[PDB]
Amino acid sequence: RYGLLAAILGDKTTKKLHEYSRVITVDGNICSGKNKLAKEIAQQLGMKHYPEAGIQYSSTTTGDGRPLDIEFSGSCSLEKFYDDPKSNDGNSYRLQSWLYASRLLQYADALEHLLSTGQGVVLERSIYSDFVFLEAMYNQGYIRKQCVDHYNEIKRLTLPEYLPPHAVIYIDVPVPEVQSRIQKKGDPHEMKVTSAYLQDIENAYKKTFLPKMSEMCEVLVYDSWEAEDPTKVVEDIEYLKYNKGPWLKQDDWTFHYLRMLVQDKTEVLNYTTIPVYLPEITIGAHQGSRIYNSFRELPGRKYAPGYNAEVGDKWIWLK
Amino acid sequence: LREHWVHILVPAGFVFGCYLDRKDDEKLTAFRNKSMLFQRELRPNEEVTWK
Amino acid sequence: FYVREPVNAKPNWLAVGLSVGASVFMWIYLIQTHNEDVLEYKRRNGL
Amino acid sequence: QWQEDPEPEDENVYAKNPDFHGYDSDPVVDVWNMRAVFFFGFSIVLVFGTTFVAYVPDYRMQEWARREAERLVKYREVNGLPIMESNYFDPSKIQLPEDD
Amino acid sequence: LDLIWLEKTIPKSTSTLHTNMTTLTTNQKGLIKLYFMSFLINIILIIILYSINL
Amino acid sequence: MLKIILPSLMLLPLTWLSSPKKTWTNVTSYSFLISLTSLTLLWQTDENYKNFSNMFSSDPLSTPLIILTAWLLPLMLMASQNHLKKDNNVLQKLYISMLISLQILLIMTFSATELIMFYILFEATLIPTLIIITRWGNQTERLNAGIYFLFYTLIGSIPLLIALILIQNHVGTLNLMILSFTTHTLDASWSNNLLWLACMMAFLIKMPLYGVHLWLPKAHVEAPIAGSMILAAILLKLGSYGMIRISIILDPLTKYMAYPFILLSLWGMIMTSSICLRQTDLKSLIAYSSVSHMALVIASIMIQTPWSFMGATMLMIAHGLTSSLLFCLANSNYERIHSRTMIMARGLQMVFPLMATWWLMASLANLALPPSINLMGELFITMSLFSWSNFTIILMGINIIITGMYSMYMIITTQRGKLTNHMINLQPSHTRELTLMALHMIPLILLTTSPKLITGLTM
Amino acid sequence: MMNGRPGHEPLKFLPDEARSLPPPKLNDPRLVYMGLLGYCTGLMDNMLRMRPVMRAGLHRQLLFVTSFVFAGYFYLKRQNYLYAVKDHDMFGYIKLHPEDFPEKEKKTYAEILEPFHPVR
Amino acid sequence: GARQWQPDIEWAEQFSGAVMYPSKETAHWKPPPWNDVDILKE
Amino acid sequence: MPSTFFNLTMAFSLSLLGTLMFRSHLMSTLLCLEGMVLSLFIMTSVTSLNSNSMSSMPIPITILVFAACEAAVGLALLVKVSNTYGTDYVQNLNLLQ
Amino acid sequence: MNPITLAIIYFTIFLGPVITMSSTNLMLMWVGLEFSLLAIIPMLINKKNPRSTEAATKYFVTQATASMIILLAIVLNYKQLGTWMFQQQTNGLILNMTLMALSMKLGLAPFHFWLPEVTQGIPLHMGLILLTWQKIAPLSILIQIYPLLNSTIILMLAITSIFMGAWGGLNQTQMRKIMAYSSIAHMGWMLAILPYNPSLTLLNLMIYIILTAPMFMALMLNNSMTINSISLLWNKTPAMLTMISLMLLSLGGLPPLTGFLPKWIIITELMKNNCLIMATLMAMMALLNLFFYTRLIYSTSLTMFPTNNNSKMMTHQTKTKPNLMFSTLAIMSTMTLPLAPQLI
Ligand SMILES: CCCCCCCCCCCCCCCCCC(=O)OC[C@H](COP(=O)(O)OCCN)OC(=O)CCCCCCCCCCCCCCCCC
Ligand SMILES: Nc1ncnc2c1ncn2[C@@H]1O[C@H](COP(=O)(O)OP(=O)(O)O)[C@@H](O)[C@H]1O
Repeated sequence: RYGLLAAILGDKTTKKLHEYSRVITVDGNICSGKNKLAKEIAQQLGMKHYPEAGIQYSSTTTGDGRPLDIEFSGSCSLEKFYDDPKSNDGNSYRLQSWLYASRLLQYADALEHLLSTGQGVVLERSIYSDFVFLEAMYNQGYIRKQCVDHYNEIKRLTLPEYLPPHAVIYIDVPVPEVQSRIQKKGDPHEMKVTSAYLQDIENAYKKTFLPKMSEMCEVLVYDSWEAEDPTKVVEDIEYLKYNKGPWLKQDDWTFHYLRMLVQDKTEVLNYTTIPVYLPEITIGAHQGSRIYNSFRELPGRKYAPGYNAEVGDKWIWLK
Repeated sequence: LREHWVHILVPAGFVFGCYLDRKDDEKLTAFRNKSMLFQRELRPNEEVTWK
Repeated sequence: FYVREPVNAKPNWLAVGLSVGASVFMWIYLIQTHNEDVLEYKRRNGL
Repeated sequence: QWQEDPEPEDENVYAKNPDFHGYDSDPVVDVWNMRAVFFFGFSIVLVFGTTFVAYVPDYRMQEWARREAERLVKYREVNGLPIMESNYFDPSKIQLPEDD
Repeated sequence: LDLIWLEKTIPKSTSTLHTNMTTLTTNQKGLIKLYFMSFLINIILIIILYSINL
Repeated sequence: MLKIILPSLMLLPLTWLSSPKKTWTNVTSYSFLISLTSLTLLWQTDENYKNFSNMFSSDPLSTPLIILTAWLLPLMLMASQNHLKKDNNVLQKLYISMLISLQILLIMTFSATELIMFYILFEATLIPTLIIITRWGNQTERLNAGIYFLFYTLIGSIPLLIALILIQNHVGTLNLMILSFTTHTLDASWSNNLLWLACMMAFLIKMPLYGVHLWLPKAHVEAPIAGSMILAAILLKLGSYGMIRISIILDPLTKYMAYPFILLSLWGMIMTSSICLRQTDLKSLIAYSSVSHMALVIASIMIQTPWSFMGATMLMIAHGLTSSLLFCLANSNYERIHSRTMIMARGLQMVFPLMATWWLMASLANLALPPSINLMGELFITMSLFSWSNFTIILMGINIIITGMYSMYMIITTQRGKLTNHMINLQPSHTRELTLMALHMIPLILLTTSPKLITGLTM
Repeated sequence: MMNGRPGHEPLKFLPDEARSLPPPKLNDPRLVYMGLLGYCTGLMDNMLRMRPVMRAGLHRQLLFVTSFVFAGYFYLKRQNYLYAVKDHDMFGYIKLHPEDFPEKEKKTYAEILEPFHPVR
Repeated sequence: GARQWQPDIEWAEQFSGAVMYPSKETAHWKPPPWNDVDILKE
Repeated sequence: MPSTFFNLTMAFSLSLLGTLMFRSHLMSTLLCLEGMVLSLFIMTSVTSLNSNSMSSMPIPITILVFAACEAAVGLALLVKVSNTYGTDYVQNLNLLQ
Repeated sequence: MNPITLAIIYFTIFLGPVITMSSTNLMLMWVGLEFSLLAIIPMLINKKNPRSTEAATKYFVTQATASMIILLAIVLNYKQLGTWMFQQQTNGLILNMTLMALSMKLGLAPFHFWLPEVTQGIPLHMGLILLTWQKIAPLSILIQIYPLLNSTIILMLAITSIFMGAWGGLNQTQMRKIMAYSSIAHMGWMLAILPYNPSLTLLNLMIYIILTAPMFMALMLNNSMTINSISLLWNKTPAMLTMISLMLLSLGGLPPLTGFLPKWIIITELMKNNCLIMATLMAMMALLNLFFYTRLIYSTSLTMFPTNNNSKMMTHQTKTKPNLMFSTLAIMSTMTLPLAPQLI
């Protein structure tokens, strides 16, 4: 694995970086046709387009990559999020906390690809933009105040270490038009979502996310019309100058340490498991032991990658 | 010795055990026959009293 | 298989040969030392 | 509230496996875990053990001493010696502190 | 005599004696001046321990 | 004695290497035979103790126990196959191994020539026991119970460590054989009066004395059945075995330095016996029964008359077997009832006919019915205690009357009276439960036929 | 302690004088223990790294059982010497300074009169 | 049918706080930030 | 010399009492700390000079060379502190409590 | 760190103790101590968090004044004996200074306040070096001068440390500080036998190093500075739960494990020398140390604390492995007791 040995002997990120190599996130409301833009921009500069973080994004990330059972993936339902807001069990907060962990894994995987291959990164919504969902959830009855504090504490502990998005794109369509966009896409859980809740999501971006990041990175606001025109947006990205931002000080000997972090997923989310016992987050020892003693028995997961024979690994007796 | 290699674990311990306990004797063999109460003189064609 | 392949799937064949080969050098030096030792002990003392 | 499992009930292992012997749920392991426990438990420990323990000979010499007494009592009485003299370590051997 | 008197005397008391002793020894401001002075006191006492047992 | 031990160690490899489904039978079947090899030590056709080798010895006092220590591992593993059958297949193999190490360690401790070998192995037995009690303990309070079991033994243990290193410097070897055939006569100073207390106190603590016995009621309450069997049958008796071999030295002081303990124990015997009379938790009552019947033992290992000692050896082996039997049947009621309360579960004989016969015989062993080694034991300690002072019969006479009352009350309010209306229906008795009992009592019947084997060093 | 002894080898592991002592039998229980101590290290490693406990790193298992043991013979070889020096040193002094360690006569019990405390 | 009591949240709570056996004043003490970095600034 | 050697030694103890009794600014301490190194340097040089022990004069200077860097490290910590608090008072160094 | 700087520093942090040990001219022993002081300070502030600057500024002042006191002892000796090194004749006060000073750098007894605080603000890694490769240097200086130091003071610093360490540890819940406190305690035993049998100090140290180095690489495997954090070990990595249990009970003196030997032979040597007063009190409060060790045992192993849902996410990802050293130093430490005679 990458180490100071490799750094000492060549393997420097600096010499692998090029103009097209940046961390570009595109953030929008629940429905901004964001997906297309990203894949489009991705297609433009060959940028590895990372999909929006999912409940089982981590399982697709690890081992076989087949989707995990819900309880193995933290028992989070976006579906139940919508049909049962302010639920007794709090699936909505557990959904949000797992989502933050998933993008933490996605952002870290993205940074690892960026510093190793040197190909730039498009990851849709980012950890920085995740807060808008929680702000809106606390604005209504979805989450209580402490729940907010617990997310903020995890965010303050883990997000600063990772370097900021080079530029952020904002595909904005008004509160009413996204709900009609919602109305025609087929899922019924997305439908019937609060107009005021959608109001709080985009308002939270405009009030906090874009100004905040307006110095940390090159924010590119785009209206819907500019959108659906990947060519134009792509053009503008190729147009902005990547100057302002903390990325300027990343010398090779500084990148090495950041790389070795993202290279270690177990650390990336080390502070995501901090022992703060808010009730929704708590596994519980008896349920948690069963869930672990069950997730660990899945084929290829009992032992470390390369050593479990079930999936067809061989040479274990000499590894 | 197949699928029966876990049945011959304990038994084997016994044998090894007996192998040591009869080896401890070999070490503690001074006063072999030099004890007072039991100091008989060697009977013909007998190497040592107690082995 | 795995989306992210293991780094250990096919053996590090160097790690075998310096692990196996090292141990066989240990013994051949160790067993040598003993018999050699026994002799030195015998000759240095009466026998 | 935090997440935890709902109380697990204890199964009536006697509902299935109506021949349950108390060792394991699946029937063959149970049968073979009593056919080997009554056997190694009772049949060759309480029986072979008691046989061997019963035949330990003259344990702690108490079978030897009821004869040695008999020949000592035979010898002491016929030769007129006291059956249990009153000092054991002979007085002659002792070198009592002379002054005191 | 069981429960309270034989549990308050031997098992519990020893529990309390220590608990209280840790509370005083570990309640420290964290300020360096205080701590350091204590180094001063120590030097003084050790200077004496040698002096009087010269 | 490495067949009683090496084959034992190999049990550990078998519990681990063996199949998850077959792990239980390989271990239980093999240690039954391990007990059969243990029986060979009983072949003493002469007085000379059997010094197997430098570190390992077995004399009349240790031999009756080594066999019991080997015997209970089979039983312990048979009484814990139910609870611990809900585990993950690696928690079991840990519990089975923990039980295996206890007798490996206990077999060696009872079969050890060097007194500090006793100490290292003596205080090691706490590690396996604390894990059995704390890790698998059902109640919220086992963390507490574990603390009590570790500190009371540990605070007693470090004084013994200092004392034994002290005698090694004073005499020059801690070898029980030599220490016996050498002149170590304490000189009744104020200091020696402390040495004596240092050596005896650690042993007096795990042998619950009236003053320090609170650890045992708390420990057996939340301990799993296998841990409670080990604590009552072998663990507490470690303290008695120690007092017999350590008082060979410190010969003069115990003549006058024992009064404090003797009186603590005999009055303690009465009060511990009495509180059994109104205690709602059955496991609680058996534990205090264990304190009182062990308070008799510390009052015979201190009077130090030949009869006391073998009264002690008789009672320790006998009460060990009886107590487990009581703790084992208490568990069978606890698992179907799901509560330790004595008042619930009334009338069981009506629904569990045989377990009640086992309950009756266990209680008759608990009280002193006469054709039992249990009575011979008490009859002898009683005699010597009377010799120490004729008045002792009064206190050892209030205990006999109380012991009869609580022993029968356990039978009268648990196994007689009208049946409880409808507790969770009580499933019939497994054959394992009944054997685990039969395995305890059939040896109690056989030993009572020839008491000579468990009579101690004195006789 | 034993340092400062005449002839001390200032940084050597086992001076050749230790040749005179018998070599440790390779199967000495201790070296065999070190072996088991080692196998366990190996097995433990596999466990902490989440590999099949016994069926993995069969090369490593060997490195371990064979590294620990190798170490043993050469360590025990020394510790054995150190202890042997201790006697050379100890016994010698007992003689060179004989008066301080005088042979004592122990009166046969017949003569000695240890007091008898009766148990009664 | 048995659940050896595994510790609940409350049993866990005590072990939090910058001092186990809190004193009247030392009670005010607050656990140090998990990141090992503090908020103070001005 | 015997008389003087006393003054220097008490100078070191007066400097000792100083560094072991802080008051506000740290730079005072570090400054005091240096007062000792001067007293040690003076005493080492003095005895070496009246023992005519020239083989040892290297030491009086090695003492200063190591002491200078020691102080360099000390001041960089000091600058680091009045960059994080900007007031350099031993008073605010209490987060570790 | 520019890898070059990393090398220079690390070399100094390593040349620092080594010069101390190798040289006999005390002066050269002092600069060995001085380097160690200079090399450790850069690493201590690597995160450069506000807590860190506090740590280093304390460590440095405590280390610096002690270094100056050690130099004063050498300077004074130079005038009481022309030699640059302590001798039989050395004035008693000259040696006592060296004991106090060196007991400050090692942080024993009434000077035990800096260590717990610097152990709290430095990373787990630099915590190990600050606890174990920085104790070798000063101890070397003491072990060399043992014939001449005072039996009374050492014992007082020894006993005090044992008590302070134990009592301090009972209340602490931060792991870094629990270890800092343990080190104070073990350091105490070590300095108790120095006047009598230095060779045992070197055993009570190695065993402490072979015990603490695995224990800390355990704390950082999951980088848990909280007991609550180490308690969820069962979910993050289950195997280390078994050995973490034995190593911590080994750190305290419980008899089957390797940890008993240092306490046992130190007690045997002190009783051989007749300190059956001192040895007894030390062993007794030594038992207090195990109480806080077992309280941690409870939280981490014997009882399973509740975990957060995101812990399932960290399980998914492959856990970066613990170096081999953990194993080799966990076993050689948890169970070597059967081989004690050759160790001593
Ligand atoms: C002198 C005797 C000293 C005491 C010996 C007996 C106690 C040994 C120490 C036990 C300390 C820990 C107690 C609590 C352990 C909890 C273990 C647990 O919770 O289970 C999970 C753990 C790791 O799990 P994993 O192997 O990855 O797979 C299963 C995943 N659920 O599962 C495991 O960890 C499995 C491996 C556990 C270690 C096996 C040890 C077996 C027992 C060793 C006995 C040694 C006896 C030596 C006798 C010497 C006599 C001279
Ligand atoms: N933190 C969050 N909390 C709740 N829902 C979220 C969060 N992050 C993303 N989502 C979900 O993502 C959905 C939007 O994704 P969508 O735009 O459909 O993906 P695509 O980019 O493929 O079109 C929303 O319905 C929203 O519920």
